[PDB]
Amino acid sequence: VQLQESGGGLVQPGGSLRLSCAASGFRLDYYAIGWFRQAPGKEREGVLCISSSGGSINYADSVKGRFTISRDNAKNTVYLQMNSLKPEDTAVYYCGASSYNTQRAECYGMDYWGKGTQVTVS
Amino acid sequence: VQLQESGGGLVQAGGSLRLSCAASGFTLGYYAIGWFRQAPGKEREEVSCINASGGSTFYEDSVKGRFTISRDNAKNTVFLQMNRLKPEDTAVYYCAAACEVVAVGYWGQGTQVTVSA
Amino acid sequence: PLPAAFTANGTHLQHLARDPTTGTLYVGATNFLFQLSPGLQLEAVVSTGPVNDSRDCLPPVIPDECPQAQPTNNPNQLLLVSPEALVVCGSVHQGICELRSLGQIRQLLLRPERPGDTQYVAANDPAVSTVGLVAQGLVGEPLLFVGRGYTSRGVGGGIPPITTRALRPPDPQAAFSYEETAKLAVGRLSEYSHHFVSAFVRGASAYFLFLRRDLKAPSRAFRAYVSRVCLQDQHYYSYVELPLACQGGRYGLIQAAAVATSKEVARGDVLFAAFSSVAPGTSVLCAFPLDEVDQLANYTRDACYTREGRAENGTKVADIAYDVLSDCAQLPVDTPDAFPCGSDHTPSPMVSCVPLEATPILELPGVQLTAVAVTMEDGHTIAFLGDSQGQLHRVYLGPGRSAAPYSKQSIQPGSPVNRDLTFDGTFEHLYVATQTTLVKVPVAPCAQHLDCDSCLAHRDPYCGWCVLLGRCSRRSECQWLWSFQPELGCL
Ligand SMILES: *[C@@H]1O[C@H](CO)[C@@H](O)[C@H](O)[C@H]1NC(C)=O
Ligand SMILES: *[C@@H]1O[C@H](CO)[C@@H](O)[C@H](O)[C@H]1NC(C)=O
Ligand SMILES: *[C@@H]1O[C@H](CO)[C@@H](O)[C@H](O)[C@H]1NC(C)=O
Ligand SMILES: *[C@H]1O[C@H](CO)[C@@H](O)[C@H](O)[C@H]1NC(C)=O
Ligand SMILES: [Cl-]
Repeated sequence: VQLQESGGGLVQPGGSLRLSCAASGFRLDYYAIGWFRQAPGKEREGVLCISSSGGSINYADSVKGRFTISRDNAKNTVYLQMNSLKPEDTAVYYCGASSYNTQRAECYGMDYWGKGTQVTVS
Repeated sequence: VQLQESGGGLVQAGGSLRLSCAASGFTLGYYAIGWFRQAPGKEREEVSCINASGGSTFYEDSVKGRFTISRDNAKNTVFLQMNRLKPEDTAVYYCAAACEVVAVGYWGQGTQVTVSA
Repeated sequence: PLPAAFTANGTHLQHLARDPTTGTLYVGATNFLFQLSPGLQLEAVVSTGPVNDSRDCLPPVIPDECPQAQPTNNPNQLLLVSPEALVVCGSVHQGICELRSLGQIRQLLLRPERPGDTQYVAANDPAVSTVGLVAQGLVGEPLLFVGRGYTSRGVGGGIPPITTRALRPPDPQAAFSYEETAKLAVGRLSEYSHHFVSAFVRGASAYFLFLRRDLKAPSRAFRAYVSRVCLQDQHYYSYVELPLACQGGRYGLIQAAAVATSKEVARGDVLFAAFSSVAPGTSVLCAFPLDEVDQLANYTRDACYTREGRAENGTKVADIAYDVLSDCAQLPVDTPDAFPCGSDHTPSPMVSCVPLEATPILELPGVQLTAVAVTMEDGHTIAFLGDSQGQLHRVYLGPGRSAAPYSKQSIQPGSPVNRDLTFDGTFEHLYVATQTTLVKVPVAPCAQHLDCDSCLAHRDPYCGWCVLLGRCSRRSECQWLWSFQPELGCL
């Protein structure tokens, strides 16, 4: 059972970036998926979250209007579209799956995580 | 510890070919032994299967009627007699001490079988 | 007409346990433990998570000692009813357990204050299965047998795959621990890669079904095994394994199993096993008489005790299991009689080289089975089979026909059916669970059919047309015209 993020990089403010999270060893169909980030020296925090059906989405305040999330249950993949990036967005971005209240977009507790991918904004 | 395949080669469509899965330096156990093939650009697939006593044999529908599997305890070898060959039977052929692809944890190098029309 | 279902807002359901005295249902879910009436009405709820934890930290988890801690969900790993308590083990905190009151799950009976590495019971990874059973000791004390798959991304030495643990020891803070030799000693846990499917008690022994890799044979293959150990054997001297296969070795990966359960015989003596080509196509159902299991296990013990694990023709039929440095022996012929569960002079961890083989009683093309339940209605044998797409197949097995899949329904699309298929006390309903849904299915949907022609158009071994009453009904409510093989006609 594995989640693998990919697509990180180094952009300058105003840039865009698209991360992916691919699952292996299980099906994401009945799981909620969230994206988290942890900057050096600070604690991890939720960024975005989607329910199993995709009909419910929740955002952190600092990213509303800029980041979007979408899921593809057949490719076992979830995407995080990051727009209008800012230096405050520099962190390692993690993807996780939850078997808890999956009809909602809570994403408090998590079942599985990925190893993450680094995103740097000049 | 490991089985070795041999007997492959090139023939004409309609000819025969007997394959060999032999135990080098040990006796065949009571496990069922299966034959497999992997055509180029295709996933590995099952072909045949035989238990320890030789009482049970299984053939996939693609080879049922043409192939015959047998186990010789005195020679510590399982043979696959391949009759009425077709160009679609061109593949690398493998044998293992199991009859399902997903149960095998180690594969050998196989034997190449080419069939011209 | 009316149904009954239970859901938790999409929260996954892991395990299900029924109290045979009261009919109360206990449900283990992610971050929850539920107590339900026989009609699936909520009686009580306990929260079991989330918790700040890491599979690298040890309980108690001091937040300042675990800097890699993250909010972790707690899927249930073990849920068993014992005579005087409910046994609950989660995936968090190294798989520690606790006892709670039956009928009052909010009352904690026992949770040791500082568990040691001898009390890490269940698998601490929600993707790895834990199985268990509860039994009695020689003076009636409650014991817990656990089968646990490989996880190691945790701490200490790998927990043994099979252990025997005390539920009421002298010191309550030592509960759930195992004595030093009351376990299966295995070397390369990562390589054998145990995946447990089922566990059950028969006679005076405990049995486990599991997959593991056969490292000594060629091809490094996953195989199906059944194990047996004496309930009172505290050193696992009596341990023995047998490989299981079906259809001449074409099927060797077991997915789920069950014995027949009914009002008549509570636990039958034939093990119905589902095979599929899935590892961690067509499915088959095969039958393994438990007498044949004990017969081969007894022959394996005699051969390794007295003839160096070799048969009269000189053929190797048994050996020492796993990587234990030991050997079969030439003990006196009467050693099995004098020591049926072994001694410190007998070869222990034993494995049979000869497999137990069965023939398929049923084939299901394009279906991947995941759960099995079997019962008997008036001498006829009926199996309820769940698959990986969320469907529930009903099949007539014996004595006749046999290849009789007579019904199929969808419980939840694309969601595997849970192995814990449980019948109510009167075997009138089957509790069926997928990932996020628990449903109370009727075994005999007879009254749905109104006329004789309708009752006979939809053939069902439970159902048949009564003429004394205008009902299509079960046999044991009436002269009765069977829907499956009717004895007459219609008017
Ligand atoms: C589902 O959510 C509702 C609304 O928050 C809540 O009342 C109910 O307890 C939840 N059910 C379960 C089983 O958690
Ligand atoms: C196996 O041996 C035990 C003790 O030696 C005996 O009680 C049991 O009946 C035997 N079972 C079979 C199937 O022979
Ligand atoms: C030798 O005896 C064993 C006894 O179980 C039997 O299984 C085997 O077929 C016999 N012959 C061989 C092939 O060694
Ligand atoms: C849990 O532990 C982590 C790591 O020590 C800490 O960062 C976090 O704030 C804690 N979360 C709680 C107590 O909710
Ligand atoms: Cl072994």
